[PDB]
Amino acid sequence: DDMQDEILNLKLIANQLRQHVVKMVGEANSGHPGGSLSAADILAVLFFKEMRIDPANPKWQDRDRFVLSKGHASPVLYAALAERGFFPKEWLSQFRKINSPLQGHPDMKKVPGVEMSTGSLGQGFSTAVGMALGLKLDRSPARVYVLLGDGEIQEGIVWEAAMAAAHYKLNNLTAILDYNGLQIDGPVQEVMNPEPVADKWRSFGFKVITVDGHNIPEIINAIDAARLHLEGPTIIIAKTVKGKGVSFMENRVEWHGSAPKPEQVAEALSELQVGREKLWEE
Amino acid sequence: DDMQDEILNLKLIANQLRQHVVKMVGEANSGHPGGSLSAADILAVLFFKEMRIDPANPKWQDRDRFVLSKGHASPVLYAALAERGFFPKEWLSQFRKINSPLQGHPDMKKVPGVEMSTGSLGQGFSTAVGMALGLKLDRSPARVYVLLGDGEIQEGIVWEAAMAAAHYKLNNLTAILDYNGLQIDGPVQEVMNPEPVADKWRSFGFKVITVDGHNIPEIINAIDAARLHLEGPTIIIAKTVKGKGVSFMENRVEWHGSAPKPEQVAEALSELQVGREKLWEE
Amino acid sequence: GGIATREAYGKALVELGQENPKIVVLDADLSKSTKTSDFAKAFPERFFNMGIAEQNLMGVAAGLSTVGKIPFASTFAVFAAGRAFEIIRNSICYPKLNVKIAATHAGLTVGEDGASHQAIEDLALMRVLPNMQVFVPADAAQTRAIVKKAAEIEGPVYIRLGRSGVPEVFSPDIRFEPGRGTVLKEGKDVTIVALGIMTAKALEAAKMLEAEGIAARVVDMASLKPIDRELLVESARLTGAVVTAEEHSVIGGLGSAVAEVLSEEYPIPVVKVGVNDVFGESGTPQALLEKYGLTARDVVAAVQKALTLKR
Amino acid sequence: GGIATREAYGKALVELGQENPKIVVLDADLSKSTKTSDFAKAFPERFFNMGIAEQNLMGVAAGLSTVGKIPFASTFAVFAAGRAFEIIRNSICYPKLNVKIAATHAGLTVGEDGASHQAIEDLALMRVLPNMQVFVPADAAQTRAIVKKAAEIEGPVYIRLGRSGVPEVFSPDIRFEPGRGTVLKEGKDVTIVALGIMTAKALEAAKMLEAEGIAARVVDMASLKPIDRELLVESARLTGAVVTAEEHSVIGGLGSAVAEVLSEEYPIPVVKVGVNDVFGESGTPQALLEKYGLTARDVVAAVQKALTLKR
Ligand SMILES: CC1=C(CCOP(=O)(O)OP(=O)(O)O)SCN1Cc1cnc(C)nc1N
Ligand SMILES: CC1=C(CCOP(=O)(O)OP(=O)(O)O)SCN1Cc1cnc(C)nc1N
Ligand SMILES: [Ca+2]
Ligand SMILES: [Ca+2]
Ligand SMILES: [Ca+2]
Ligand SMILES: [Ca+2]
Ligand SMILES: [Cl-]
Ligand SMILES: [Cl-]
Ligand SMILES: [Cl-]
Ligand SMILES: [Cl-]
Repeated sequence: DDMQDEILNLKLIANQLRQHVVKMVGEANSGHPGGSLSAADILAVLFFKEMRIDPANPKWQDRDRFVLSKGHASPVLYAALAERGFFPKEWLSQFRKINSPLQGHPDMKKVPGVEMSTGSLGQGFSTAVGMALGLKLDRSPARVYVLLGDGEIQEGIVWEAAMAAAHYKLNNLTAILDYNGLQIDGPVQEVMNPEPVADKWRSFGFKVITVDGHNIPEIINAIDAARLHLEGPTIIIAKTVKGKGVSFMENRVEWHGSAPKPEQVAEALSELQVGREKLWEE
Repeated sequence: DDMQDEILNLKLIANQLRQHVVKMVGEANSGHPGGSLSAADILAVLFFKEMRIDPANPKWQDRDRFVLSKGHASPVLYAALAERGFFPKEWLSQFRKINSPLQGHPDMKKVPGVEMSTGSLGQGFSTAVGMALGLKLDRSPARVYVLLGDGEIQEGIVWEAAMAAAHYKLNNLTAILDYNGLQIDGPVQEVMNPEPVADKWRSFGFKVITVDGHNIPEIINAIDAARLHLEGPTIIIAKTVKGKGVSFMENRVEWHGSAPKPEQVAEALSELQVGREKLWEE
Repeated sequence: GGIATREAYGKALVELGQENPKIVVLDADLSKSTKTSDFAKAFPERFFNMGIAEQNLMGVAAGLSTVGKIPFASTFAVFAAGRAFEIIRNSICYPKLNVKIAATHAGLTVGEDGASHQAIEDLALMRVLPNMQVFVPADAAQTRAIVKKAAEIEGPVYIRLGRSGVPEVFSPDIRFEPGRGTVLKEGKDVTIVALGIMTAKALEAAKMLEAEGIAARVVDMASLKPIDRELLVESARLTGAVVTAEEHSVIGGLGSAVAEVLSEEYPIPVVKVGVNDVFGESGTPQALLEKYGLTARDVVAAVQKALTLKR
Repeated sequence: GGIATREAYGKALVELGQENPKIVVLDADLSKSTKTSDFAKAFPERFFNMGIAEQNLMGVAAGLSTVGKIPFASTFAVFAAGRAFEIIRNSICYPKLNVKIAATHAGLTVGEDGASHQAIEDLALMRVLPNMQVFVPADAAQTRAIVKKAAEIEGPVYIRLGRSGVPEVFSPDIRFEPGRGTVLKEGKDVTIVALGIMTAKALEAAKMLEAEGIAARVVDMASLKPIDRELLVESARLTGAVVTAEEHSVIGGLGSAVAEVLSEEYPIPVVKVGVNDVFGESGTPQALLEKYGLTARDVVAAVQKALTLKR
């Protein structure tokens, strides 16, 4: 089975992205493990199966584009781009250091494969709408993929951008929501409840597909359904576990923006390596 | 009986507000007749039946509040406040003139009865949510009424404010949408389509009531239904005619922000006076 | 009397659209008023109304610039510079993207819409942004030159425009160079540095001053960022006293920019004509300029004050 | 080695909540980081998280101020001053409403979050607003005094705060007076005017200068608006040269405010130490201050330049 082997390989790549996230945040003493780990299966599917991209031609005009609108999750994007060959893996060890290209939030002028400088929440999504608008005008076959946080959708610019994407019929824009239920000050339902989230996106003119964001076949199937929907954009609402893959980080508000100490990096890598050895058994 | 006489008196007051709007915009050579005339029946019901206010005590702590979020419709608000006795009717003849209290957009520090300085679209609605939040904390019986434009709801701050009003369960906030279908550059469906508007407000946690915004009994009944709904805020979506009451202004994009010339003031007042004489026949 | 800078802008956009396939134009339900309507009629395929949504206007412009378009984004200055400030900061200026912001209805000459619409802060906001260039045309001829130059140069540009007709200052041959100001009149006694509507008023003030035996140099500084440091120092050395004149707060705009340069290089009096750290109000443009001290006679009074401080 | 100004702010808010039932506090999902969390725990019924929605944060604060509350609204300076700029302008400053904005994580000392989060423009934005007062504490003691004074003032106030621990400068008895600066050291040769983290560095620079026979006056100007014009002119008369030092762009902040005053009242050299019209980058706070020239040694270098320019 090449399809079954394809899925196993994507699970192994997702595990590698998680190991990079834990190590690079530990070494930096700074960064955002929870919302990086929640998105690792989504970025494995995008960067290693679904996106048309070439690290030997990073300015290819018809390339698919990924925008990390929740830019604090830069570790998982940098892990994906390093594993795809956009820049040396050695860069990951200088994350958040002075003079390093790997800034705490992505800088499109310093990192090959970064399509927008993000880090101010809501702004990446608005720029993704502009990219999709221009590519639609240029008859490009390109698709624009954009990852949002579920705290991030409290920003007014997200709803402006959604209204505009529906009005301009941007069926070349696929939004993905990292639906992990947590933000800095607590659960999103306690801080500023955005529910009913699927009803809001449908009322703004998006097709909505709900998936388990840790189920690689469901993510693949949702991206195929988005491609076939021509009336306008689609959002994939991906139910995820913040800190997915590390027992002591899973569903924990406090692992949003805290760096693990060396003993916690060792514990997290041991869990992920036990997970990886079990995949090599398949 | 007294109910049918009450309705006739509100239709006569609405006609008087429309006559003030046409005359004061003509005299100023500046202002916004279309979106003032669309709202005249709503402000007749609020200022002459439903709101608890006292022109002798404009800072009464438990007064109802009206916020004109679509602040360019200042002529209809000033007409209502003058007819309610908040300031001399003579002020209306100096609308938009230097050194005069009646500013082009409402100024809460210059005009008795104005609850917020508005004019930047979306901002009045956000301040209205803050007023309702503070009045709820103090268990005031006050209601906060706020009038929005249907172009205005393209602003992101409107959706932030809506999300917050639902989260804080502000049943003391009654929003009203002047649903006239037009904005500056054309119909709202052509410029930046906000449809489906009622679905958007329901998905943001508001009770929605749809009315004919020129039917005074429907407006009264909708306000009573909002008052009885204690679980959260209500928006009354009031379908209106931009320029209502003046034949050559009705449903015309170009009467958004243009002052009538003296011949057009005379024609508009003749139509409104013929309309008024017909009401005195009932 | 000449056409409004917004009218010259709308015509220059059509000229750019005819000769440059990469130009696209965006508005926020003010196309009728900003005069992007001329481009919207000529090239509807490259015109995008974003509705009343200034944050998304600037984010969508940023994204279009990454797909090889040169976007001009328009609305009134209070909304362009202020409502979208942090989108301009973090999605346009930080990544140095090729977006042109052409904001109309700046200053008090907005008139009867009053204080909420009268931008008196926009130059302070745009001048503090790294990688932003800030250009303030005096008249129709200089507006056309600035709009064409903005389309040629790489990176973020803010063009400040106005509502009402303004007098001719520059000839049809005007050449605009970022970082270069223009001496419009020579004089030994004082230098008046002006931009926007104030340049024509500075020339009228210099005629009034000549009648009482005062010879004023007049400098146009449409290029507010990068400013012409060398011309400011030359003027300070020749005349020993400066008046600045701007339809903007005296805080953070032209007066601030000139005080910063001369206090570092050649300290002299800099007397600032501008809005005195207040909001505006509703009135006719001319009544507002009179009340808020933005007339040729106010520039004359500022020159008399500056001459009392001159060494 | 003192506590961070954000930590002093969080404790002062709890003190205000105990003293005054009208105090309410708002945040935008950064309560853990701004230290509004102390008040949120003590007074949950008077604490309102608005989620990640800074425009609505400031509009809701404006509305609360009209229902007999004294709101303190917090988020990081880039988002408070910039994302919500035009709401602060048109819903708070124009109507002169009683809202206090306490914005944390200003300057380069934010560190590893990098350029998008390092506010280098916020003082330019808040200084240009009519009716806004702008206060920049040096340390924990001055933070507590400024927060308590802001609650007593009627009208808009911006308090600029930081992420990292900063050295003690003021005693716990400090009295804060809007429009008054403080002479922390006397000297005849030059005046160093500083605020925020730079006040302690100005005192370190003055010790280095004393060792090479240069006597620097050191002035703290936490009151940026209204600025102490009289103390600036006194300093110009005594010393003939000023260096300004700020964790902010050299455009539109302290250096600009001092140049504006002295160019109209007593023109002398004003040499500006600050961020040189660039964005920041990710790094440790100390590595960033060194790279971007915000050290005591950079203030010494600026003083040497100012001495070559003075009469
Ligand atoms: C509140 C805040 C965060 C929680 C996000 O929460 P989220 O979207 O739910 O992301 P998650 O997938 O759970 O990690 S991060 C950074 N930040 C500060 C922040 C605040 N405002 C703006 C405009 N940009 C920011 N950068
Ligand atoms: C576009 C625009 C208008 C159309 C309103 O259209 P609307 O809400 O549909 O109002 P209506 O009931 O039909 O008159 S007015 C003023 N203006 C400029 C305008 C733009 N942006 C901001 C923040 N505030 C403004 N003031
Ligand atoms: Ca470590
Ligand atoms: Ca989340
Ligand atoms: Ca008239
Ligand atoms: Ca409308
Ligand atoms: Cl895994
Ligand atoms: Cl009628
Ligand atoms: Cl010329
Ligand atoms: Cl002290």
